[PDB]
Amino acid sequence: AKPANKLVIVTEKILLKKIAKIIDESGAKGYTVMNTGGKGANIKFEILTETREMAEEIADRVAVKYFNDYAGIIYICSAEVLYGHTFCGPEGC
Amino acid sequence: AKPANKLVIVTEKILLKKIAKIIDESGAKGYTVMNTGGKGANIKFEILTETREMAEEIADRVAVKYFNDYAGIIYICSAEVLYGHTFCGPEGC
Amino acid sequence: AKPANKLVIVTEKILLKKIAKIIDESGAKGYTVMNTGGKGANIKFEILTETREMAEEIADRVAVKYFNDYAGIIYICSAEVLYGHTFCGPEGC
Amino acid sequence: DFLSNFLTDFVGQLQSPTLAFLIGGMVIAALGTQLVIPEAISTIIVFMLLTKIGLTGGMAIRNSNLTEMLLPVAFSVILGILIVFIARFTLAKLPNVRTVDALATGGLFGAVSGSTMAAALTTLEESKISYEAWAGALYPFMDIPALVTAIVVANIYLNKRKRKSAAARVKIWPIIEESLQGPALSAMLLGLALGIFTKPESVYEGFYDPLFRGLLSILMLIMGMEAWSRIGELRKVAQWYVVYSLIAPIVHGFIAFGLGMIAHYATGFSLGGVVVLAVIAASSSDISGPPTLRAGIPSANPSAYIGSSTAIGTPIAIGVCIPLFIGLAQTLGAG
Amino acid sequence: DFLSNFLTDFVGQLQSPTLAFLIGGMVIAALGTQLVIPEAISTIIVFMLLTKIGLTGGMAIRNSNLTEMLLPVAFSVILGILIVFIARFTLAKLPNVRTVDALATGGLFGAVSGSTMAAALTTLEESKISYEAWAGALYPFMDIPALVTAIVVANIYLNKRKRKSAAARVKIWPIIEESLQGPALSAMLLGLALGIFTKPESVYEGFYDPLFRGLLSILMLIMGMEAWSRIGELRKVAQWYVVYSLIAPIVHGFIAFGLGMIAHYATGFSLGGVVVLAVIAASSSDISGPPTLRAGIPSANPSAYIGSSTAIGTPIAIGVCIPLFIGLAQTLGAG
Amino acid sequence: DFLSNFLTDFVGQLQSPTLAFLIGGMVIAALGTQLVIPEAISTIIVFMLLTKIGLTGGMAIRNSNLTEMLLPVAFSVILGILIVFIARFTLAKLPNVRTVDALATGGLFGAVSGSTMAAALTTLEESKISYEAWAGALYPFMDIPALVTAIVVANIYLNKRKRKSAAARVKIWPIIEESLQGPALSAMLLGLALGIFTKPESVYEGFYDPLFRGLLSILMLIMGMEAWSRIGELRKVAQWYVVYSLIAPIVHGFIAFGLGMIAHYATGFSLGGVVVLAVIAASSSDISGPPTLRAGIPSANPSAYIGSSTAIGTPIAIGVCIPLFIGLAQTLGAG
Ligand code: NA
Ligand code: NA
Ligand code: NA
Repeated sequence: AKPANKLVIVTEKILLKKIAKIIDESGAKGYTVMNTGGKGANIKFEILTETREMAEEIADRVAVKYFNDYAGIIYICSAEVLYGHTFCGPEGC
Repeated sequence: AKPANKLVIVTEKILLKKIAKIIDESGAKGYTVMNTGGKGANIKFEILTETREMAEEIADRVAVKYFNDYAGIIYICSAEVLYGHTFCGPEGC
Repeated sequence: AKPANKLVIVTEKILLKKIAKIIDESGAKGYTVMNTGGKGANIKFEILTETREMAEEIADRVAVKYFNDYAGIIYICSAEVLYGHTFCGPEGC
Repeated sequence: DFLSNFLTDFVGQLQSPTLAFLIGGMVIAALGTQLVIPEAISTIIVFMLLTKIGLTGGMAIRNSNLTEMLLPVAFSVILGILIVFIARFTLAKLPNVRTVDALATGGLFGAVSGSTMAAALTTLEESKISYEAWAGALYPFMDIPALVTAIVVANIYLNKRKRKSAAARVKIWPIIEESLQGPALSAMLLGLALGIFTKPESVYEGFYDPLFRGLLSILMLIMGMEAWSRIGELRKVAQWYVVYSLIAPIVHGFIAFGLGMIAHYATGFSLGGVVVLAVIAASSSDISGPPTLRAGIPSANPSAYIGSSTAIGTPIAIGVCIPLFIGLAQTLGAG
Repeated sequence: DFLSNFLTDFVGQLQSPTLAFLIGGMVIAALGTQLVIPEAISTIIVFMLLTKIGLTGGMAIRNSNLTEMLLPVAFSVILGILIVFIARFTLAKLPNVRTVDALATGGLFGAVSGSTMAAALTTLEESKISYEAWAGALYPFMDIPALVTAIVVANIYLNKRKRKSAAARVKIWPIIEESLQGPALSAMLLGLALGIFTKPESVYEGFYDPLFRGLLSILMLIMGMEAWSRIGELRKVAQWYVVYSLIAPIVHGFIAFGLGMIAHYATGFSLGGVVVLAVIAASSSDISGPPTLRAGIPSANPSAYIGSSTAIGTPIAIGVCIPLFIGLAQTLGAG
Repeated sequence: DFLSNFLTDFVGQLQSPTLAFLIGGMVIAALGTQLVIPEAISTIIVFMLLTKIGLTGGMAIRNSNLTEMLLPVAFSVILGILIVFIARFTLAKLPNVRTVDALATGGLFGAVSGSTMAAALTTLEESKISYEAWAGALYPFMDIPALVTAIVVANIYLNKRKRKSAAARVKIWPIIEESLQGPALSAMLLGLALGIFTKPESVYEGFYDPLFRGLLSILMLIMGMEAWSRIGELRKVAQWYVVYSLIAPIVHGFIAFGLGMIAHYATGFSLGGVVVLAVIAASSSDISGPPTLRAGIPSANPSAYIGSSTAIGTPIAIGVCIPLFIGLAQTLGAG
């Protein structure tokens, strides 16, 4: 029952593949994209990271490359993983 | 890398615009609506608030006006914002 | 304003009804299913539990019965319920 | 009506695609198919069915006296208001039937179902019987008073349980304007406006008319499926609701046919035209009403009125009322 | 079959909309279009294609001997069970081919593809060749044994790797009843029941029949697109799967045509009718099977069977098997 | 053009389903219907409209000289590049109009709208005027230079505000290959390739052609609804954009008609054929462009170009340009 970071990136629909590829390269395990919408239509990534340096590094890349002209907010929760083979103990945990 | 509240309102489809307008008035920055469903079809707001008094005040209004005859659960997480212009430092952060 | 666990089960589309029935039996209040997708198409349960023993017991059942051949990650957040009749004070709270 | 008719018409119409598709989706649902007509496909079927119904509504209005339509429109309204009051003096007053529940169930039974109306128009065509082509445009003159009356007689009973509980304001315009903006009724309102002012004959005979009965069979499948799902909703409320859901649509229709029949005499209104009024009357809102009533009568329990209107209201106005009120107009044809 | 035929038929049928739309979606997908036929549009195309196929299935059953259909139904079943066993003694037994993988890949190749069947029926019509109009209703008598046999011979091989690993129960009814509730097969079951008992001639000739080939061209585009996506799935499993996916549908068809051809002799079954059996046989489940096999054989790797059936099984039974088994029945026509 | 024509044609064409459905969805949207044509239904309408337009494009290319098409293709390109430059020397240079904003608004006005083109083709048919059946296939030769030129003259103005701000590289192939993969343009590219090489006459005359005007009326409703939503976007940017959105499509068309009219003389290009070029020119990207410009010109404000192109660009090329350039070609018909 190990701990991890829930990095959330809720941003513009266009970026989907461009952010999906930034995550794929970070060394992140996997991610979950949702369709969403809102004011302040949208997209939402949920990325679980082992290190916090990774959740930041991902949030740093998406905000260096895309966030001066596309909208979107990156917030981090702090969750706690009970199961998942590619993450908690490969078995049990 | 400032902290904030993740106020979640998962309630009935009908209310969408009536709750979307209660949030818009609170002084909340923005929000994110999802389509969801469940038992105990649905809707889910995710609202990030600077103060906790605001996340409560929003949760107070939606529960004074709509929650005696429409279903729905308002829970608060406690996240930590890394980026977003209209919220964390307008730049960097 | 009582505290609770946000148990998240993001797993394969097939399982929807088989996991929806494991949750229904646990003694869980309700749940919220989303449609999602991702790499590492998908599904996501959000279950709010009074005890942590329940959020685990649910996560234990879904991982004993389905997680050796279907994919999916169960992580727990730790939220804080402000309203909901079948959960916080039946009134106010 | 003739028994020799309502039986003929029934076993006949029960073999037509329209009804065959209703009870059809009722039994694949009862066998638990994992079949689902997508939500996107059932809203465009409604759009087609209702622009089509509205395009001829509007195209035959640009000849008609607007005197011929006078009496059927006022009866179209008076039924919608009355039906709500009947649910108020004959179901709300029974045990374990909260009045605010029955008033919403009366506002769905006063409100119209297009898919039942649509099922009744392609029956009259199919059975070589004719009706005013603006008869479709009666539908909104009932759908809106009934919904309004339910909302306004509801938020009165509760203002009377307020003023009584102490001794010991309803905005109508916004709800009949919200009702007018609903997708279904707007689909009609657009088809109507198109065929009065523009000339949409081209696209009607090549698109909206060819597909009307084909998309209706799907919608009729849909509506007999969603009719079976809502059946569990009836066990949760009283069991007086099941008696109302059965006999109210046969009563609401006769009161309309009787009124209707004041114009095979007064203004010439057709025997087909009063079958359309009787079937509009009997139908039970299904899609449009339940949101408009969730909103104006929120203390109402949606098992009581959504389970009454959709599980039994619709399968009876399609299965039993169409072949019964086609059969009554048909007996009025002696020799 | 005649080489002078299978070549003619092939370059001919490769220019028909049905096949032209399969390889068509195969190359826009190969050029990476961002094109997507919505999920809602492809489930209603399946519904149309399969209610249509079922409406005539059911409409011509209400004349037929139910003796004429006896032999093709029993061959329809025996192929579905056999094909699974062939995948068991001829692919499961090769290296780097987990048996529980091949048994699922055999249960998809035993199971039917409606869109391949549908592509084969509108070819036989298009090529002025005739077939029993209940030939469509053979489809479920194969789709279900094959799926079942795969599930039951799988959960036996694993009960034999249990009892062996120690020395050193499968509920069939629920899976053939789950199979019967699938959307596609239910769409058929409804169209069949409609045309036996009700009289859906009206809506068939005005809706379900006019759109059959037009919605099939889309579905054939879809199925050649989703055929290219699954190609990456084949590199991840063995490379024996690619040899099976190619030659199994030409073998499975002949065994059917041979059996089929036991009734241009025994009960009169048409040359068109055995082309439908041969093409039903060769087809590879695609949509219906992979969920039913994800569930009953979960240790099976969906790259092995979903990549075999959808990436190569379908493009071959449409591209190569239809013009080959139309051409064989056609050579049986000397003089 | 003749005033006695452009008036006749206008009040006439304003009563046709195509335009009647544009201003139709403009007013139900203006009355705030809760009506919504599902996203899934509007992408399949685009697919139908554009495979249909492409199937005949491709079917009449397999006769044509590929000399007749030479001059209209090169004018088809030169307008797309020019229009962007016109937005650069005549709107970008005005106050409160960021150049990178106008260059994107020029790349949408250079880019094509299929639904406006489609609305113009079913007008020419409807008005018994004829055009090259490959005239549709001019559309991609403008849609892509215009988008590219906007992206490349944008990422130059910003490389000039870089090299100036210091004193005190754009990959083109990927964007014209991304443009080629868009759903709409791919739908065309597939219909075109089908009718050159395969023989899709069967499914065209039985499906893609019958539904073209019927699905276009919906798309025309959609496009006059989404034309009203974007109107709030115009208040947020300058008010020079409203003057451009109005007069640019009447200017862009004449420059095309003038060029077009170099081949009622040079290579025989029809009067119908130059109406198609003029209307292709005037149209404003709407769906395809705004993503391609969000991506290559990201500092561009989507209120400036998405609000200009969709709120006023489209309702004017349908409402005013089609009946004006049909009327000009029509006056060139003296005696
Ligand atoms: Na009614
Ligand atoms: Na098969
Ligand atoms: Na243009």
